[PDB]
Amino acid sequence: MNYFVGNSLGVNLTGIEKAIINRLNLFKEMGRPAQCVFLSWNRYLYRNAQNYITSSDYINMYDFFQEATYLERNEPFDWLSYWTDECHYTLKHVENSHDFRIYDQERFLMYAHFQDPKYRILDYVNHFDSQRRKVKRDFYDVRGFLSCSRILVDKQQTLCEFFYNPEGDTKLEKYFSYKDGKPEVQKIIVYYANKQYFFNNETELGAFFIKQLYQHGDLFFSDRNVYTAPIFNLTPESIPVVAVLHSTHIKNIDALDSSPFKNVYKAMFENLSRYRAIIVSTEQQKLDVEKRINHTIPVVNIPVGYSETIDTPVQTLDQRSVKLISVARYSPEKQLHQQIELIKRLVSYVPKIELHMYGFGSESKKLNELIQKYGLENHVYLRGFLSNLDQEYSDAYLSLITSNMEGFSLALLESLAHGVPVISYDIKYGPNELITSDFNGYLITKNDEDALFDKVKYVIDHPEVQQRLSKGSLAKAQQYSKASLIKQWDQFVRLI
Amino acid sequence: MNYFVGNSLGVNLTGIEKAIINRLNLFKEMGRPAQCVFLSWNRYLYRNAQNYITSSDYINMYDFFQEATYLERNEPFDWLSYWTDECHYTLKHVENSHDFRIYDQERFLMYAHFQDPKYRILDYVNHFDSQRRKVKRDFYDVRGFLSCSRILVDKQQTLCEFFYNPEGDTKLEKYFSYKDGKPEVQKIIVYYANKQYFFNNETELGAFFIKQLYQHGDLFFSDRNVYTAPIFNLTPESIPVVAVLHSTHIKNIDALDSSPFKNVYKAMFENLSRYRAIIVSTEQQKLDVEKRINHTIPVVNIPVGYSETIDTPVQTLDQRSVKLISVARYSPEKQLHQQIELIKRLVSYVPKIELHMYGFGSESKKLNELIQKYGLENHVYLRGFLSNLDQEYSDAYLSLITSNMEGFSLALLESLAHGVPVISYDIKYGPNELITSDFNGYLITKNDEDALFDKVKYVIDHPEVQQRLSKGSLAKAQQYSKASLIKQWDQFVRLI
Repeated sequence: MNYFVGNSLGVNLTGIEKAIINRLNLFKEMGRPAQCVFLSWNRYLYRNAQNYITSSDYINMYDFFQEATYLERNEPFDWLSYWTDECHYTLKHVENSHDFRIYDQERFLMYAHFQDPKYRILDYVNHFDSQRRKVKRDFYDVRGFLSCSRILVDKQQTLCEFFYNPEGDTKLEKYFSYKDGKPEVQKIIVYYANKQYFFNNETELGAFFIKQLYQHGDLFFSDRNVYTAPIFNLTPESIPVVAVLHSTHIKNIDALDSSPFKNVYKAMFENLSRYRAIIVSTEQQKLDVEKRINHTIPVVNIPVGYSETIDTPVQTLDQRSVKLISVARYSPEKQLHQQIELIKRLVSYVPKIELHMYGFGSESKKLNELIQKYGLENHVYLRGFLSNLDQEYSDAYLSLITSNMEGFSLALLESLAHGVPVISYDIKYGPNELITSDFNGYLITKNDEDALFDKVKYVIDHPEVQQRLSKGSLAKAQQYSKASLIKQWDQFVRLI
Repeated sequence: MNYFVGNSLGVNLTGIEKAIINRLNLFKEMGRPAQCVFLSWNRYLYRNAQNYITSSDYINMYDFFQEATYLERNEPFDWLSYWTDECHYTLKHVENSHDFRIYDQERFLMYAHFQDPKYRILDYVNHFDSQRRKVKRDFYDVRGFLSCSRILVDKQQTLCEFFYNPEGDTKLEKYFSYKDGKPEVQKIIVYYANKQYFFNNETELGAFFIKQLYQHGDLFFSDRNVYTAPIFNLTPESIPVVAVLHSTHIKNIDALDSSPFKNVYKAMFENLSRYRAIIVSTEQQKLDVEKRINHTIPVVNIPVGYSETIDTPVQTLDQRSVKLISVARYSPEKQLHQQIELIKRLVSYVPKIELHMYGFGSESKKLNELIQKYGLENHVYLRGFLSNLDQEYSDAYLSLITSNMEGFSLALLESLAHGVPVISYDIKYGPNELITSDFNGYLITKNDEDALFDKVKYVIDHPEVQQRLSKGSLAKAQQYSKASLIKQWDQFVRLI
């Protein structure tokens, strides 16, 4: 059995999360058993994984110990008719919210919070004593069951939390002591195998959990090396684990030799004999990493992404309008302001020009402030993250990348696959390998926005070039075919 | 069903505890159903009640909610062979103790404490985090099961405790906030009837518990009015409760009218309409209480004690030795130093004179310091509390009372029943009613130790008087026959 250990799945899948799900889906078609492992306690992981993987394709560490691994949404429960009718409570609704303040004849007992406005998903219930101190907090799983009660000291500080199975029995206790005004774990108690287990740390918990999963002939893959690497260090070398680096390995990629390893990858680099091999997306990173590693351990380039069959419309270009697209999380590294600037000084040459920015991150408000400021309300659109952008690549003229560090770009390959050529700063890793300037898009010089504006403008000018590049895009997309990577993965696993 | 609500049973039965058990044993022979109710959380109440009542004669409030009402000692468990063999722990024994320090390969996890030296009764286990902070304490019932985990904050302060049933499910949560450097309850959560219940206070818990017990035609009796009276105040008047006063009702018994009610009985006196009637031991206290109450509610004198069949030896007096006896808890009110003094200045007239002081309280060390100081090692004996003093009344010449306030004296009647006359300061209540000077012992003037010494000396001088008084002792013992009180109790219950 092959295990792809990450942290968890977001509401919006991240680059690492999409890469993991891709490995799983290839291993599915290949015929080899595989499973995603998730370490992070997250009571919405059921909802988050529904449109991508089955509850049997994943084990969550906390679910495992909560005997809630492969549990489904149970039947919905009317919490409000329970409280009113059954409990003879009264429910003062909080205004502009899915919240409530529960009372028993003028005794304030609890503050209820729901996710949804239909009041079907109970999020948390907060408990109060005689003097309206918030003593205890009850968190609920999206599948219904009470997952975790947390106990508060002083200023709503976390003293300890208790994780329950869906039947209500305690399976896990965590004891917090406040270091640097933030709750640090100091004791963990795990009820498992009709026995009591003690760990000082969530890492020690991580290690225990792996040793349970592990049978002889099973293989691990560490994908959030921040958390996964420290967990594997406390695991016997007898247990094979393969490092997977999801990005650039060093702080400044221009200083190949005189640069520290990223805080995230420092642990695995320190214990390089622990890992059977290490996997990057790009040939360059295999070469660069192996030199820095000095060939202590084998390195392989298997790309996080692949091209699949296209059974939606490709390159149906309305000759009157020009759709440019960014498909990138709204984070600072992606430098999406430069694209709003580019569209600023480009409307006068191409009016009825549109830029559709697919993603949701932290820079949402900062980005929105510019599209407003420059009057680009009717030309630039902050389209929320969405999977199945196949209908959204159909009328796309170009893809833009203006990030500075990317590693393999999943959104870059996805563009080429839909025959949409991409104009990207010439950075490491990914764009270099995936783009041949004047083959399937252009490599621009880093942060050289005038070069950027010139080529984007040139490409909007001669559609004969867009069509030529759009062809070669599909061509390049094929070298990363689902077959190319099923084999490439199968060969890698067999050698190990 | 008749319920006799107290707090709990000690290792050593108190006057209130013995009085309650007596009521129960009379109601047994009478044929009316009865049960002791105990409010106090005490995990040794099983052991404490074994030689006096059956687990079906008593309901403990916490046992009730812990689904541990009428549970027996389960089979003994080798905690040390569990920890060594099963858990692969190592057990560093603490010297001069039934304690242990549990370790997992040099990780200090828990401090184990047993009651017994056979290491069969596990008392408590204390839990430690990475930095040897005492985070959590596990208390065990004497019947085996984990009763209560307690969670500690700051300086081993109680933040909250969780009460479990023997199967391990949580039945009760208590949340503490520190007022005046001592843990005060502020929230209680009770899992009962497949529902959640909230109380601010242990009194509110007390009231709830009663309303569950109570069926139509059931009768209550409040015997620790400190705790029981406040509990009954929050109970519907529909529920009959009868006050039972176990002592003198006022702070100074000499100030019948210009004296405050005792802190212990203040609550019932404030809510006198709540109680259907009020029961004292002595006729005098019925008269005194009814005048102070102004006859708002009926008062009855039913004595806490009775005389039973004597099938052990009575008055087998070794003519060469003189055994005097105190049968009184070693507390200050009993003034037992005066008896050590009396024996001091009495050895020279009666050498080979013995005083046997049956009791255990707080004054043990203070009392022992005098028997030592005055060289009375071979004449005065601090015999630990013991029930079945029937073999111990056999060679008794006299009983001494030198207390100042007593109410009915159980040990006084018990003396008379064994034909042992008693010499007692002339106090309220009890001695006045039970002793007729020159009938069955003598009433001495309060704290008049020279009068005391004179009569005790006179009675040791003429054994013809001891025999005459010893007869009339048995005579008086009969007026308080088990039959006299079965009837007296039956008449009282029927009128109500």
